[PDB]
Amino acid sequence: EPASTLEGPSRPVTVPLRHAVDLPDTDPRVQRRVTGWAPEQIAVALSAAPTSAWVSWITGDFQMGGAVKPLDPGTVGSVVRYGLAADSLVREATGDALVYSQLYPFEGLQNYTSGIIHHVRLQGLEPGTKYYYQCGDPSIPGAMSAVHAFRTMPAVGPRSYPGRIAVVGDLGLTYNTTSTVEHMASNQPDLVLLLGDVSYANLYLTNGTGTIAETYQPRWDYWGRYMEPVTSSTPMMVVEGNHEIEQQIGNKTFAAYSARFAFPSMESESFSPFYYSFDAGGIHFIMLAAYADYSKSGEQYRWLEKDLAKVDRSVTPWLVAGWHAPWYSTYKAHYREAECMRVAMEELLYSYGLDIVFTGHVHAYERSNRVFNYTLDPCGAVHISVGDGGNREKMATTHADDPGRCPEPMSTPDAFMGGFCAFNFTSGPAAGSFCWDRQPDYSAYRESSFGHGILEVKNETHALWKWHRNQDLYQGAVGDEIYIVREPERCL
Ligand SMILES: *[C@@H]1O[C@H](CO)[C@@H](O[C@@H]2O[C@H](CO)[C@@H](O[C@@H]3O[C@H](CO)[C@@H](O)[C@H](O)[C@@H]3O)[C@H](O)[C@H]2NC(C)=O)[C@H](O)[C@H]1NC(C)=O
Ligand SMILES: *[C@@H]1O[C@H](CO)[C@@H](O)[C@H](O)[C@H]1NC(C)=O
Ligand SMILES: *[C@@H]1O[C@H](CO)[C@@H](O)[C@H](O)[C@H]1NC(C)=O
Ligand SMILES: *[C@@H]1O[C@H](CO)[C@@H](O)[C@H](O)[C@H]1NC(C)=O
Ligand SMILES: *[C@@H]1O[C@H](CO)[C@@H](O)[C@H](O)[C@H]1NC(C)=O
Ligand SMILES: *[C@@H]1O[C@H](CO)[C@@H](O)[C@H](O)[C@H]1NC(C)=O
Ligand SMILES: *[C@@H]1O[C@H](CO)[C@@H](O)[C@H](O)[C@H]1NC(C)=O
Ligand SMILES: [Fe+3]
Repeated sequence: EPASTLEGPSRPVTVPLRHAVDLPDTDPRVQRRVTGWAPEQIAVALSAAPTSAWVSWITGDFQMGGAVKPLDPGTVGSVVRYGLAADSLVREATGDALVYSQLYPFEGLQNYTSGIIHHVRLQGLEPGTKYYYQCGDPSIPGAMSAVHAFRTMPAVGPRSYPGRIAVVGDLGLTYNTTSTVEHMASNQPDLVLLLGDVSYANLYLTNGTGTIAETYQPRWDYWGRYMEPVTSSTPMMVVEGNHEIEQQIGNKTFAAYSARFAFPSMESESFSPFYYSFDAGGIHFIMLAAYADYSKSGEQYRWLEKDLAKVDRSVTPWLVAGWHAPWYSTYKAHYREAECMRVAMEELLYSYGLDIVFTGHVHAYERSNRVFNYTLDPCGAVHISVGDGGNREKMATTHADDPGRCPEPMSTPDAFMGGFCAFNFTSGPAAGSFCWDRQPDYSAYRESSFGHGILEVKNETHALWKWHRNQDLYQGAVGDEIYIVREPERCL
């Protein structure tokens, strides 16, 4: 039987230390495998409730370089035919289409515009049920997809859970990414959470050379094409990271992220692609924005207060959050970088009994002991960071507590969001300092390996967490495993 959080924190563990190569545009998996207006990059996303889901896809090739001419999204329809059997696609839904462009008004830089992106919401679905579907435009010969299938989340209730939820972040599109995704797919998750930093298109110049701020947007299309075997069969929920900012003409940001994925923004009443909520069985998930105003006077905070007040913990016992930047990572990389977000939101989330937090951003794996306001606390959330999806940026290997590695405080805050909130500790072992001189006691486990996690919620009190390292391929391999046990009578 696996160990558990029920008997308190564990003594910290650091796994001793042991670039990825981006997939080339010659890889058949990233090339166009369809012609004309046939769908590609097909992806399923959850709605706010299990009884609805989104199907999205792109029709038409992108344009890169020269005098790009954005496509008219009204010229290709957005239709999904679906049903309970592969030969019985008797239900129909329609949606809307859009394009986005990536434009730079500087000599020598190249412009991009997308294929036509489609988003269709299916309503009136049975929970826990396999649906077969085709997408495309039935009025254009050859413009319908093959038949695909996905399974809706189980019905919302305290003993009803998806079997496995995969959690990844900072995938990029390297050969190590393919290892992460293959490991994940072999675990047959019912749901994928992607905690920001998707394609790493901004590691390229517009002319395709791999390193104002620039991107090579075709990496998004390569990513979407590579991921389609997963996303067309498995719902995937994405939240933005800093690599999605992709600032362009007129200060426009997040164009690719906001256009490409479906989010339950309207259904969960966030009306933002950057944060939203949804239920999957008895789990209420909140995806938060580390890169949209998170201050107590802002819209995201107001939405979050409203969202939390509606959660009934007898219906959804589990309250789980995801966002890009960790609050309790002990690596030097991005150490205390999101402190202002923690200071803004942590007390609100603690007051509502947040159970688990998943993040990315730090290119390594870390699991915290239960913690609130830098204090080990039996009612604090477990913070797990899985930004180790395999992108081409350097792995995080140095720890802030390593001798001589404590960063200068003023160098740590996120420059995009601004502010400084990371003051020296005033109590505990590290009182008077910015960092510890050994692994902090709120850090249970940290390892500089690529991998993915699987969450298996069992009932209203127990969830089994497993993290799998990419370099282990044998059956049943697991790097870190623990039962996360909640105590609602104690903490709520
Ligand atoms: C919610 O799910 C958890 C996890 O499945 C339940 O706890 C688990 O309950 C089973 C059955 O009582 C325990 O199995 C027993 O484990 C011992 C070894 O520890 C073994 O010798 C027995 O033959 C038997 O297999 C299991 O240990 C226990 N696991 C943990 C971490 O507590 C829990 O009871 C469920 N709660 C509700 C309200 O349903
Ligand atoms: C890219 O688009 C911007 C805005 O329309 C324009 O200023 C620029 O000239 C374009 N660059 C090229 C090579 O077409
Ligand atoms: C990334 O993949 C390469 C090639 O398979 C492998 O040699 C390397 O060890 C992987 N890197 C990590 C940190 O696992
Ligand atoms: C892309 O632009 C950079 C910076 O000017 C340049 O160094 C590089 O050689 C260019 N790559 C190509 C394929 O033109
Ligand atoms: C772009 O951002 C700067 C501030 O960073 C601002 O001065 C400027 O007015 C903005 N331009 C537009 C079109 O919003
Ligand atoms: C967190 O700890 C600091 C210093 O002890 C304290 O000033 C602050 O009020 C605490 N924040 C809470 C309880 O939300
Ligand atoms: C905070 O701690 C660092 C060492 O981590 C130290 O250099 C610095 O002087 C401290 N700042 C204050 C105001 O105490
Ligand atoms: Fe990041």
